[PDB]
Amino acid sequence: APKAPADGLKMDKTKQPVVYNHSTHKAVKCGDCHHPVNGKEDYQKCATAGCHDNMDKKDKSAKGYYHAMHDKGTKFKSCVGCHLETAGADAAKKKELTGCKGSKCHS
Ligand code: HEM
Ligand code: HEM
Ligand code: HEM
Ligand code: HEM
Repeated sequence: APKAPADGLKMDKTKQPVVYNHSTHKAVKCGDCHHPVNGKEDYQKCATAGCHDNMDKKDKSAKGYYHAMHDKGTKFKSCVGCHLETAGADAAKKKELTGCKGSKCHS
């Protein structure tokens, strides 16, 4: 089976890079993120060609990289989508986990 990589992974396809730590996400199944494609959980980098390789941040297709990290109502919960549920009504946690600046994702 695939193993989780080290913490401190930098996602840097964009000018707003974000650090991702697997160890704070163990309660999420691997395949909620590394989701099935053609019936098999896909562990490739998310922006692999043919995957979320569209770097236009307004795109909402299955190729839109920004969309896959930020939007709600997606087939798999996005970073922000899941964090909004986690924070609930707690405004401090909303800032920490979902804020567009000054959050744990974006400075
Ligand atoms: C569950 C224990 C789990 C595994 C296994 C796993 C593996 C994994 C690998 C091998 C990579 C590196 C991919 C590469 O070749 O560079 C990787 C990277 C990311 N992961 Fe992961 N991962 C597991 C769990 C989770 C969970 C639960 C999430 C979502 C909350 C998640 C997300 C990511 C992200 C984002 C990356 C970086 C990918 C990129 O920038 O393209 N993983 N993981
Ligand atoms: C990398 C860890 C990674 C993330 C993160 C990710 C997210 C993601 C979301 C949030 C969706 C739903 C979007 C919606 O509008 O419903 C989604 C959908 C698909 N993805 Fe993805 N995805 C990651 C990785 C990969 C990889 C490595 C590929 C290409 C092999 C890929 C492709 C797709 C496709 C196709 C979809 C649509 C799937 C379907 O509708 O069943 N993703 N992804
Ligand atoms: C998507 C790639 C994604 C990112 C980026 C992300 C980041 C992130 C940070 C920076 C934290 C704070 C802890 C740390 O520094 O590692 C954090 C915490 C939680 N997350 Fe997350 N997260 C991403 C994706 C997801 C997804 C898809 C879910 C749920 C399905 C999820 C959940 C959580 C939870 C729960 C935490 C802990 C909350 C707390 O208050 O610290 N994340 N994430
Ligand atoms: C708040 C809703 C919010 C906004 C707005 C926002 C913006 C943003 C931009 C402009 C980028 C770069 C897009 C581009 O292609 O130029 C970007 C990138 C990432 N973000 Fe973000 N972001 C907002 C909030 C959050 C939060 C709270 C997280 C983490 C849960 C998060 C995550 C990400 C990720 C991952 C990326 C991609 C990093 C990379 O590969 O460079 N965003 N965001």
